[PDB]
Amino acid sequence: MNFIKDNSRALIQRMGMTVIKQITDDLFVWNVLNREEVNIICCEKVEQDAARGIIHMILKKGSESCNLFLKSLKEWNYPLFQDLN
Amino acid sequence: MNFIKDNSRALIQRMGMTVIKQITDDLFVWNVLNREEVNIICCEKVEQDAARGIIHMILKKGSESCNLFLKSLKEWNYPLFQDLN
Amino acid sequence: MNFIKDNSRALIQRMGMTVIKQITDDLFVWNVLNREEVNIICCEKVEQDAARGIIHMILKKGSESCNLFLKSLKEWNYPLFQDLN
Amino acid sequence: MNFIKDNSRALIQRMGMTVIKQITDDLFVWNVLNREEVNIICCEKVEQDAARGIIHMILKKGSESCNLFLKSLKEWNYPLFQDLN
Amino acid sequence: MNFIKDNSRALIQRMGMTVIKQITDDLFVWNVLNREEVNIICCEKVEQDAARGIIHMILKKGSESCNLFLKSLKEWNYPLFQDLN
Amino acid sequence: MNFIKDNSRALIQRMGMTVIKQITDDLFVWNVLNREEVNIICCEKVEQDAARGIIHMILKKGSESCNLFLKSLKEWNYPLFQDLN
Amino acid sequence: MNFIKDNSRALIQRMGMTVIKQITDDLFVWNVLNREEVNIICCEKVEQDAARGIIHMILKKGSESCNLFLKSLKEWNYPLFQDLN
Amino acid sequence: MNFIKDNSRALIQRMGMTVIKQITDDLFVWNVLNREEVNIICCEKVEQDAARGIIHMILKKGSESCNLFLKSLKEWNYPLFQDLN
Amino acid sequence: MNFIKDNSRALIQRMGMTVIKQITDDLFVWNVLNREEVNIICCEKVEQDAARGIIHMILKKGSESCNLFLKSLKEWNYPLFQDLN
Amino acid sequence: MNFIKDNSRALIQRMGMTVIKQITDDLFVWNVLNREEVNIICCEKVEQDAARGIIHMILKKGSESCNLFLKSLKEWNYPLFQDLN
Amino acid sequence: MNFIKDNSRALIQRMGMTVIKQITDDLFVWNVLNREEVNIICCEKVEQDAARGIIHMILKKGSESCNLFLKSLKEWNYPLFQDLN
Amino acid sequence: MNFIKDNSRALIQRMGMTVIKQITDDLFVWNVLNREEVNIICCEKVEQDAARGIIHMILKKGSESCNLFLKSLKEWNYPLFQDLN
Repeated sequence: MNFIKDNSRALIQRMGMTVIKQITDDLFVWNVLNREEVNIICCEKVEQDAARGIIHMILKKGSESCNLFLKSLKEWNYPLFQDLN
Repeated sequence: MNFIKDNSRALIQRMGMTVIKQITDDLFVWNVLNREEVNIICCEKVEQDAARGIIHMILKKGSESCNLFLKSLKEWNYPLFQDLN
Repeated sequence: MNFIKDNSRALIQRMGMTVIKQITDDLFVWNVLNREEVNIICCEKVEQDAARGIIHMILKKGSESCNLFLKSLKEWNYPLFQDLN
Repeated sequence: MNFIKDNSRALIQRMGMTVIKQITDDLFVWNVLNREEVNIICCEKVEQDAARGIIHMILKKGSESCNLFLKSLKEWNYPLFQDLN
Repeated sequence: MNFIKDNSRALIQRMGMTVIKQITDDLFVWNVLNREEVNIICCEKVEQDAARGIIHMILKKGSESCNLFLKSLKEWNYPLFQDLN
Repeated sequence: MNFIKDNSRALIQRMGMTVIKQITDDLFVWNVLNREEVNIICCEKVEQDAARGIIHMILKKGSESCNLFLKSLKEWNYPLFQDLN
Repeated sequence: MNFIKDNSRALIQRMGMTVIKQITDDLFVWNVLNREEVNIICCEKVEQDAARGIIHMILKKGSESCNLFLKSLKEWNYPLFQDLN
Repeated sequence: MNFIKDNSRALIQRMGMTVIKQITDDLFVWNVLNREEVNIICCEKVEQDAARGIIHMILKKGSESCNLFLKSLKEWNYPLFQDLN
Repeated sequence: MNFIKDNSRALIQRMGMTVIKQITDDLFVWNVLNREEVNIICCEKVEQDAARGIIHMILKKGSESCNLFLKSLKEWNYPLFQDLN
Repeated sequence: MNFIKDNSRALIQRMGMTVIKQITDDLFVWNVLNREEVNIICCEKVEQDAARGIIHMILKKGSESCNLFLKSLKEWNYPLFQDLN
Repeated sequence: MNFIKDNSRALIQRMGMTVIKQITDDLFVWNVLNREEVNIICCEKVEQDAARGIIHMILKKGSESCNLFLKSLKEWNYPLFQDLN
Repeated sequence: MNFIKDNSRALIQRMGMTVIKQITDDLFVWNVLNREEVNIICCEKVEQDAARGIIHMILKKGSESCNLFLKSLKEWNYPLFQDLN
């Protein structure tokens, strides 16, 4: 998805860890990620690094995994998604 | 197997180390690889190089070792395998 | 011991760090490991990597070091050992 | 660009990793670098080595890629760029 | 092809190994090179020597193999190809 | 032995250096080779050349030295030996 | 065979050593050459000299040995053989 | 010493780097090795290669240097030495 | 200094990282080390490796740099220095 | 310069890679070395070999290039230069 | 040209291979040398021998080919050319 | 000197390259060898060949050059020299 690439400069800045901890779960429910990638992402200290791991690990998993991330991104932390349009 | 050769341009890009660490184990269980090749593959830094070592070391071990790699590739990181068809 | 090899696919998944921190000590008491290997294993972040280091470092120390690991594995975290049979 | 060459003695000293992690992203957005060079640069330990890789990999990519690096260097870590003139 | 010959003074200087590792793959997919030439080229240390081996091994394989190299050179490391015109 | 000659086209292709490093040792234990031939074989870069040196240096040492090579070849890297029959 | 004679001006130029190392093997399997001629050809430095020795040593061994050389030349380094027609 | 030669098949497999890092020091104290050989051995990645360098560099330094290696081998990693008898 | 060499077997074991972090600073104040060596030593995980880097980097800087290290070693972590005599 | 020749026995021993990485840069700024010699020197593993390459490549570039090396050697790692007088 | 003859005692000593690898290329661009002479010169081990081949093969190719060699010698490795006047 | 001749059977076996790299330097300091012989000896792969070149090149340079070689042989790698008496 181009929408993630073009705004990934701002996505690694104003996202927040507290919403990452939820997006990773909603992704784990839909059988996109296994447990090891959650244990690797969720253990980092600075949330910007987790943003790097998630953004870089979703652009690798085709384009169908982008839509799920976008819905799970507009459910939690909606003001950012509405602000970015 | 032709399926690996024809898609090996994309397999060395969107694979990921975290799933390689499991594929190498599932291969080690079935007596395909010995320990030294695991110690050689698992010590590299960039995951693309590990993808090169695995892809280049499976095309050498006949064609029966391809099917096991394909099963262990469709168990972990299924969205890539489903996307590639 | 074959019992570790045949189930090492599941041992690197459902083990847990909190029991590794005890198994390493019970091994350190019986003069199997020295301190440097404990400092190397206990400093890793993801517990699966510690499981890899322990499982790969016990299959190297003969077969007598397997029984001690099995006893220290059935004392703490007994439901896993009972479930695996 | 001569400005980078003449001050590259000081650019590999007072730069810092935390700003490199942003410069690499702002470069990745503008289709200058691909992902593999980011995975190679961002994995090094000492920030001076990352400064060597970036400075040596930009002087090779013509002169138009120097101006973008200079803008992305004057946005983040402005006091260094203002101090160097 | 004359375009490679006339600019091969600059192609062995500002190319980089990280893009060679991809060009060799995209060439290996199209049945141009076999595995042994990849094992000979990819094992050299200084990237300039790999540039010598590739540039000297493509001018020998007719002119039809030049176009594929040029496309695979404008996909990865595009700023160099655009700068060289 | 005819079995080595008739399949030596495929033995110099799908063998691998990592198993050569063990076969040379298992040969060195049984007083077949001295150290200088190990220092000559183990220093080459491309594994195919080491395959040439070993295959060409065993057909010279009678036929009794073939059986040891075959056993040491079916212990490590068994899938190749089983595939070749 | 006239096809080798008429194009031997270009065969001693764009052939390459890396394919000679395979053609000599595929010839040695079919009991065409003995080992001493392989030890004579494979020890030369410039690949053009090996091309001279091989091309001059095949035109002497009748015409039936030309067809095998042509097949082994169209298996490895096919783009040259297809380009030369 | 024959004891090292006859069991060097197993010594290059189940030794481990973590004990090599200590054996090299205990050897460096007794003026057996100088610093350059320590810098050559300690920089390798796979521990099996370090085992090769140490085992091959001790069989060259007479037989008196074997006893020190055996004592320093039975102090650290004692279960291996006791298992090997 | 001979005192460091003769006890370097025990200095790389019972030293500790928490005192290394202070010795490196007290050395940096007296213009013995520059910043890059501090960034190289302080980034290692196991404290024994830092002990190796410091002990091996002081025996290279003459003998006058030994006395400062000994004073800075008897200020912090005094019981070890008093125990070693 | 005689001062380098007469002390080159000790300069290839107690120098260190960490200061070589800076001397090569300060030399690269003053248009003494080009990039290829830096890529050749900086890629070696053991620092003693880099000391050999630098010391042997400076005694070839006249005597005016010795003074610059001496200044850049007395700026970083001053205690060695002061100890050697 | 007399300038090469009178100083060829010093040109075969302080030149270096790393600059020869570039001078041969800059000569190959201007249609002075063909590929076979580059394959003959570039394959020698000691750089002094390459200096002998180049210096002896340029004094044979008239005097117009000397000026190009002098320019390509003053572009790379300038301190030698400036020192020799 | 007879001592070198009578033990040169064992000197070409248990010497090692790592000490040759120092003996050649200590010889170069005392104006015994020039640089070209160092470039000839130090470029060989198998250390036994370097032992052949050094041992055969010292028996030619009178007998006074033997004592220097013997001292430089008893400084580095002392256990061999003490074992050989």
